[PDB]
Amino acid sequence: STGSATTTPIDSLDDAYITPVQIGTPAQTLNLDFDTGSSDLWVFSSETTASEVDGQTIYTPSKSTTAKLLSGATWSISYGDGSSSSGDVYTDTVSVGGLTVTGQAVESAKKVSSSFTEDSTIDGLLGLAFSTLNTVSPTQQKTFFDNAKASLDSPVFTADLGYHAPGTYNFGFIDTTAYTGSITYTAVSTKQGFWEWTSTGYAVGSGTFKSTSIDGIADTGTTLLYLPATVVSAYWAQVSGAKSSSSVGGYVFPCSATLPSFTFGVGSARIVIPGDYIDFGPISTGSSSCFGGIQSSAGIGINIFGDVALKAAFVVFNGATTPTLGFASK
Repeated sequence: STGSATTTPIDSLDDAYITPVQIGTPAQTLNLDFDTGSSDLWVFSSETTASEVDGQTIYTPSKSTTAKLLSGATWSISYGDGSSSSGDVYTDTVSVGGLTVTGQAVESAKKVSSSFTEDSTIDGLLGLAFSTLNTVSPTQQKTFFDNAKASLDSPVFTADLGYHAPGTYNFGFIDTTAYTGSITYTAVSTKQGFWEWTSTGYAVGSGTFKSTSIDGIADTGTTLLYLPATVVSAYWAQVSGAKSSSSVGGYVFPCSATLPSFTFGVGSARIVIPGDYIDFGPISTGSSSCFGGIQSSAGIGINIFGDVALKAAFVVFNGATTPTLGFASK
């Protein structure tokens, strides 16, 4: 089997992407944030504190003939940005782009933090990291991908995120029309539960390539590119007037600037992020100070190849017995 679904930016900055997901019988379609940096499929639901719902579409298990309470199971998660959610668990039928899993753990939110409430476009998350990070207790549950894997033509999914445009998540096949040149594959460590890999270096604009190992995770659920302070300083030094602002919470630059591209290494291959991808616009409405899309990972504890980086590439998440990551230009 295979699946194929379109993923759409939630706003004009590509802050996140939503993908329609069918849950239950008859189908209830929710727009979920596919997140390769976590491993819980959770939804706004009929159980969510009413004051914490503001425009989201909710899953109502009582209206699904295939929903079953997973008796005793609870979940609670906190994300890198400080947001959180928690609740109880149902199993139900879940389909993504024509690909169906029966008995998928659907984690029903009783509580969500402000950040989730305030984002009316995101109805929940669909985690695609390794199932070892799943927070369901006392019986840990599998991701959608893990459940689907054995039925897939190939044990892979691909992320093809658009810049200010829709893209595609495919399951079970590699669309050879979706990228240019060849795909370069690189080793993955699953030791922390993430799609963790090592970039071979970077360049800033038309500058010479710096060979240096940068360990990081491929994370579709993170907006920006977070790299070591040395790298990020070298990038922003090439932008007149750019500075790290503690008041704003990272690097800002004059909105009148033209940003240089940023290149990262995948083995001997190179992925180029156009400068425009690194512009996240005024810090506040009407400001001439703009927020940068490359930020320091210092104090996160890990480097994160988020959407800014991933949307410049066609990315293969290979879940074979020995997982790997593939990157192609497009």
